[PDB]
Amino acid sequence: IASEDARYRQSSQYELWSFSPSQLASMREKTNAAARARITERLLSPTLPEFLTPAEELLLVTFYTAELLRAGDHADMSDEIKATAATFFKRFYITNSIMTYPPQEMLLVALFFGCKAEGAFPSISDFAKTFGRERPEEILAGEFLLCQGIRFALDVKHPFRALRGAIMELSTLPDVEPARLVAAEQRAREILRFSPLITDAYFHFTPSQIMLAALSLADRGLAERLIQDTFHYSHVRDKVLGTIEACRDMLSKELPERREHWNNKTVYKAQIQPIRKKLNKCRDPDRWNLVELQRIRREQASRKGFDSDDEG
Amino acid sequence: PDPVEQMNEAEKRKYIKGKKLGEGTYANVYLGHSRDDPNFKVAIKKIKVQAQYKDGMAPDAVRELKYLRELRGHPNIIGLISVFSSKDQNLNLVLEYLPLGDLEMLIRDVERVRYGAADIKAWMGMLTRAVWWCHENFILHRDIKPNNLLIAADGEVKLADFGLARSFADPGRRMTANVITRWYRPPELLFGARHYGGAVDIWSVGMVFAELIIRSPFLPGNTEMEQITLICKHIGTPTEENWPGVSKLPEWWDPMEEPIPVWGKDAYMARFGAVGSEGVDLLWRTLQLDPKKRITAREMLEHRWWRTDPKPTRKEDLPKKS
Amino acid sequence: DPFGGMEFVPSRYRVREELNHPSLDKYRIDQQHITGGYSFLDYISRAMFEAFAGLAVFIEDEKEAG
Ligand SMILES: Nc1ncnc2c1ncn2[C@@H]1O[C@H](COP(=O)(O)OP(=O)(O)OP(O)(O)=S)[C@@H](O)[C@H]1O
Ligand SMILES: [Cl-]
Ligand SMILES: [Mg+2]
Repeated sequence: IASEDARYRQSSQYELWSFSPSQLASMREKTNAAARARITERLLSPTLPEFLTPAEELLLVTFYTAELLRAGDHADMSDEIKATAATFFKRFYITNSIMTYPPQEMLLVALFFGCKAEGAFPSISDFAKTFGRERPEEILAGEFLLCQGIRFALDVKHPFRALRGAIMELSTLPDVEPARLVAAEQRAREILRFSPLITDAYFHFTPSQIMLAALSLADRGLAERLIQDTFHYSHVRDKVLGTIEACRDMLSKELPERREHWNNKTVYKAQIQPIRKKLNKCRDPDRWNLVELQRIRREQASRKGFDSDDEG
Repeated sequence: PDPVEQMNEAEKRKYIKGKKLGEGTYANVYLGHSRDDPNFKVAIKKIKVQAQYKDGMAPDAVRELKYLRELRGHPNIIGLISVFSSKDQNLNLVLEYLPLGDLEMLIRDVERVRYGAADIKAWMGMLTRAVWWCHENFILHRDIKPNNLLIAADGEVKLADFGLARSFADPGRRMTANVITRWYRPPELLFGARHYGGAVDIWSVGMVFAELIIRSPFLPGNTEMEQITLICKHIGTPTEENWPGVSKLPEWWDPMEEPIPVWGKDAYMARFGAVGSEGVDLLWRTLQLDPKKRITAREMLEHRWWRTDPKPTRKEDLPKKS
Repeated sequence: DPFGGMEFVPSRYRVREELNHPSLDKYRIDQQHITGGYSFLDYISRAMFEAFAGLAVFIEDEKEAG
């Protein structure tokens, strides 16, 4: 019944991109099934290829999310922008299938649109330059598409500033020691920069909950102390602690060290490459080329039936 | 055949499009009405691509799409009812229907539109509540002016143009100094300030306030130097005494004439006394050179002017355009 | 009610004067931040709100109940 809880429940993140694990699983499975059905119907127009499993889709989504984060670190981008880009990526590929649009391109598309969503509107040419992309249009061709995928929700909430605020709140306690707080803040911030972005943390937990989970991972004592202080001054306390513990475990399953796991060449060759070959043989033939999709949609919007280049 | 595409088409079918109300360089507005309730009217703003911009989606489009959703729910902010993509790969915003124009056309129509102190008080209350709701959610508007204050059917004023908005920047995060129309830009932005706060908006509000009283732009400079000179002339010359560090702003400039002492409350009474002493006080508090001493939106809503007679006009009784 | 019944009053936290962070010290004395009107109070309030906003929002149960 807290006012801040209501104001958070009024956000687009909660009403549009916050579900239960079962709902998210069913959505991903249905999206994969719809992609398979559409590509199968299109192909017959005959030996069909082997389509990706929902698990394989999720594995590729996680790998390319980690690669997007590495790219953002290479571009010296702000934490908020990197988190927004990763969230846009995950949302687009929860509403769209990996077999429909190429993630290798949607990664850069999400980084660009996240820059825009965080108030930074760079020149597309400078962006492509910094990412060694020769044709900048290859990025623009996905922009509006990505906008549709995330269902036009551009306001994404992150727990970094919440972490700093919680550290400030703990600083007022006279028993806590400054060095311990500094170490805890550093570790919790290092966690927030990777763990909640590679897992489904944003989908099942609140920025405050994710921040408290990262802190509990950095120093459980301080997080438990903060919760005890807030609730000393009931059932809600136990439920909050349980949610924080669930988020803590979901995060611990993918700690920042696992970065080296998602950039490992052996892990790539063993777990990633087969999936990419299967995708290269089962991908959507019409929707994969974003530049051509954009061209044909422009020509359909302008030229209705006055065509002079169609030969049959 | 895409699921998201058919979902967008289902959302687009929810509203029937009608007459074209306006043709703008930024977007085209059509009248519309809900399919389930044809009595429920709505405005469909279809954002037309700007051929001049080669960097993809325009910043004003993204900014509106983000912040209109963030702020929706307040009576004095234009309501973003829905968003959907059209078949021609364009953006469409289904918004509140505000047929009574804006506040600029009411102010300018001096021959036919008559309003008094209570009306200015009600309008300023609406504007101040809108800006307070903006800042309460950590959003700067940075383009507050009369023509961006639309009027609903019942007379409630809504802040509309969010193409220049921005979230509150963190410490050390630089912001643009090129925001807010020249006539309504605060002195710190003219000086190129890169780390400012909500005060920048309050200044614009003040400049709206003043414009409501004299029914003409207060400081209508044609160049940035003209704006600085007008602020020095009619408000006061900024100096290290009243504004520590002003001479160190990235683009600080002074016409190098005899400095003008900052005018006090009484100095305004001669021109703006139409709103009464208490009212003028508020005006003065919104027009402080140092943004640190500039009144805040919360402080503004708590000012004594609102409860001072005469009471503000009921929105149902506000002046309408002819 | 001057805020039109929309006044935000936090429930589980309060923004007091003693709140501060050492990383802010280097900016609070930066000429541009003070002379340009940057609000550290607003930043502190935003940080606290985001740290406590939605603390009791149980996504799984609330979404499965709908
Ligand atoms: N609820 C509404 N919101 C916005 N515009 C409306 C609304 N209802 C009617 N209109 C009409 O929309 C027109 C203005 O559309 P806008 O999209 O705001 O373009 P504009 O801002 O006038 O053009 P620019 O880009 O500033 S030169 C006016 O002619 C109004 O009659
Ligand atoms: Cl008059
Ligand atoms: Mg306009």
